[PDB]
Amino acid sequence: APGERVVIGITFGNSNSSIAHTVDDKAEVIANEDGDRQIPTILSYVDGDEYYGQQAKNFLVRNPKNTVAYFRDILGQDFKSVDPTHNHASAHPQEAGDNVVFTIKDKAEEDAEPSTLTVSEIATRYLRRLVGAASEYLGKKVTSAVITIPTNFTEKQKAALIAAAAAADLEVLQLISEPAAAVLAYDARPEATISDKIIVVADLGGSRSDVTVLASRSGMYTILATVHDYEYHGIALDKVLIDHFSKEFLKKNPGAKDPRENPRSLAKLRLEAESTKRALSRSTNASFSVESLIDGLDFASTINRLRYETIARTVFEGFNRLVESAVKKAGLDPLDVDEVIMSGGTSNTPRIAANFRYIFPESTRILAPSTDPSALNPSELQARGAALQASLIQEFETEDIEQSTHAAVTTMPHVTNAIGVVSVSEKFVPIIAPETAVPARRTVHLDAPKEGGDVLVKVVEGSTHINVREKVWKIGSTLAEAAVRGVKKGAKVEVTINVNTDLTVIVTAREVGVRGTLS
Amino acid sequence: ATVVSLPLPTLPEGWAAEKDFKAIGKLTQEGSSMRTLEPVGPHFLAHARRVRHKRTFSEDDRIQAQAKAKKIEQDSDSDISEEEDPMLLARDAKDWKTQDHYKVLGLSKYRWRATEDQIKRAHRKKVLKHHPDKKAAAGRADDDNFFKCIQKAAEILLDPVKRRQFDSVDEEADIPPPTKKQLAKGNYYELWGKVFENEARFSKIQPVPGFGNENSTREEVEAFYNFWYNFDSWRSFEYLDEDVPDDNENRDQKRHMERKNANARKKKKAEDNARLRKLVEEAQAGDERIKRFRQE
Ligand SMILES: Nc1ncnc2c1ncn2[C@@H]1O[C@H](COP(=O)(O)OP(=O)(O)OP(=O)(O)O)[C@@H](O)[C@H]1O
Ligand SMILES: [Mg+2]
Repeated sequence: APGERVVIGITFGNSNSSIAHTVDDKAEVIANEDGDRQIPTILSYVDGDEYYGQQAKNFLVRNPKNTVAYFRDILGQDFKSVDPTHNHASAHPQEAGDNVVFTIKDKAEEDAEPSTLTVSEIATRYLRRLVGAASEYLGKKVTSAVITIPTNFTEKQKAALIAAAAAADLEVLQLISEPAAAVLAYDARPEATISDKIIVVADLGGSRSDVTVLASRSGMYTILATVHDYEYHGIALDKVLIDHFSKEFLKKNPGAKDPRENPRSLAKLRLEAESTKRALSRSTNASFSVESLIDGLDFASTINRLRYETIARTVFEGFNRLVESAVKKAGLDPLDVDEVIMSGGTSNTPRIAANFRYIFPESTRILAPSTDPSALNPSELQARGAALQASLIQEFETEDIEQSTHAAVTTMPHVTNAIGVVSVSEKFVPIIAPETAVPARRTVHLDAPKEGGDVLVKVVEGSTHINVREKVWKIGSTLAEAAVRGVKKGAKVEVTINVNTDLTVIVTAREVGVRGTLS
Repeated sequence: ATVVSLPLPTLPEGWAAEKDFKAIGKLTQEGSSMRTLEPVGPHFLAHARRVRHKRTFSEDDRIQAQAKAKKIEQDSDSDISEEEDPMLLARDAKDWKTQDHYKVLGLSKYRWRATEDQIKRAHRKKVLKHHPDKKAAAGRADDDNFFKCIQKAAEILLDPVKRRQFDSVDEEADIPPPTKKQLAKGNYYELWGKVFENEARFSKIQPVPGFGNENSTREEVEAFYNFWYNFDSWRSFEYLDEDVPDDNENRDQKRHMERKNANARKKKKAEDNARLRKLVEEAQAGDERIKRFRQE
């Protein structure tokens, strides 16, 4: 009912999920019964009891055949496109019809045949648990949610997600992209200022990396490019640390059998490497300790920031080549980017943020935890933005939302080139920024001449050009020429340009006037 | 309204117009571009309010065609250059260093010419199709050898330096010496130039000159000759290097083997330079432009 509903924001990734709500028009991320705000997207079964989150990851080693994880991608996907690389730990998907299925023991009695649950069933159960934990935290029953999704989910995947939510008794008001949630999480803050910026969203997760280029003008954003890399990531860093520590164990015990063959040892090493890497992110030094890893023997060591960075250097330039690949795909230059937001768990590490600081000029602002005091948690950005959207959209009806989310509303003539005025001294000044959608009225204040009097406001077209590096403007076709009579010495002239839908351009040059229309 | 501290041009004498305004140009559909917005944020919700007032029911189907103008999603062929790999390349027994590459990833007709995105895309296709997890029931346990081959190829080729060294050591795509006596009548001004571009892989300067034709000017032909004479190869041959224990009794052992590796690589590099110059000289001897130029 429009009068009564309960909305939340959900971020649902391959590695982990998160839930959030809004208190006093401010987004706050919800902790579950375990106290976690970043809840691993892992499900595990012991004696027929359903567990999720930290308990499941801890029980991962104990239960080989009853844990399911990294199933987010599998949703709404055909057998041909299944990606099983990260699913070695998870139970082997069995092609039943068109819907792969996991076979696990979800009953309490020990002599029961294991069930063959679908991926949709598993997502449904996970959404029930998430909603339930949100329900205990809020004291009320959660009824609605906005869930974030990547931009490359197919329509079949969206249908699978909505069907899973419906089976989980959760109606999805809207699906939003993680870059849009990240930008909204900042823009909807009290202290935020709307302004024309080139925004790069770098969402660095566990199994994936996303770099997205957006232009945000007048508080509205237009997608210029997006890239998704599945090769370089925190899991790959986990493997290189497991390798190096394995080395050290092999040297310390001459003859010790190789760790890789034993699954239990593999899982223990990965979980402990994850703990250690997070600790080394926390502070300068970190320690690694495994108990009864093999044959009851024990091991420990210590590692530090610089050594970890050296052993992990190659992935850092892999992230670099990804970011330049994305900028080249967007046809832009690092001098063209205004802000780069670091999102996702991997973004926290200071080194990567400093590396992008070295790649980009100082005029670019890097919003990352270690390089900016006013930054927000990259693991909380998506969930808080989703909660803020689920809050602000409450007023409209369900049909109203279906209509507001149709292509007839979102699509409109964005003006490619820039519109500006020519300044001369004894240069192109942009008023309408490039790639700006139809009626985005803008206003500039210019200086009068040395003595003033009659003054010429000549509005022309403009294009950006890079000179080796420094960005300059290039004057193109001339649009209009107006005159202001008797301007005072030192006065300011106000110039407004409005490029309304119909493509009509209204020009105003009033001193603090001449007005004109271009059909 | 943004304040900018920049001065306006003084109006020239004797200029006027109706209401002091002159319309010269306008914006065009070529001067614009259609992109699609993400339906998020309060300003989008206000825009949606305005559009719902203007049009009510949205013509999604009608405006889908207009939205089609720009697309930011793409799909590619399942197998662009499907390779038979007879008998799984004779079951492709694991043999490190010896095993060829590029053919297993099915990037043939590209080899040295490729981009990271294409390489990753091919990698993902190959792994998905041949992954033991997906098709294990159909006797894929035997195809574990091929699966390890796939991973070895992926690691060898993804990393830039390893791929570059493997390319130099054995491209397996070098054409034989141009314009042999049997291959007579092939144009000396075209076949040789083609060989130069085919063998300009290691050139330290991107604007490499070309052989030219009968009318080619003296300055260009001379610059071409000078550039080739004074080259600067980055190439080297280390994929064939002798193996060493990954855990090595410290720095000393690597240096001890490096000794042999260094003398081998230096002599080999010298021989490669020898061959390169020997070709340059054959071309200089064959080329007739110099003979007419000196007599004049
Ligand atoms: N407490 C933590 N704080 C920060 N990062 C963490 C923490 N615990 C784990 N990580 C790491 O952070 C990364 C998760 O980042 P991110 O939030 O972008 O992923 P996700 O939302 O689960 O999934 P996706 O990559 O599909 O968007 C992983 O590499 C994970 O190992
Ligand atoms: Mg993420």
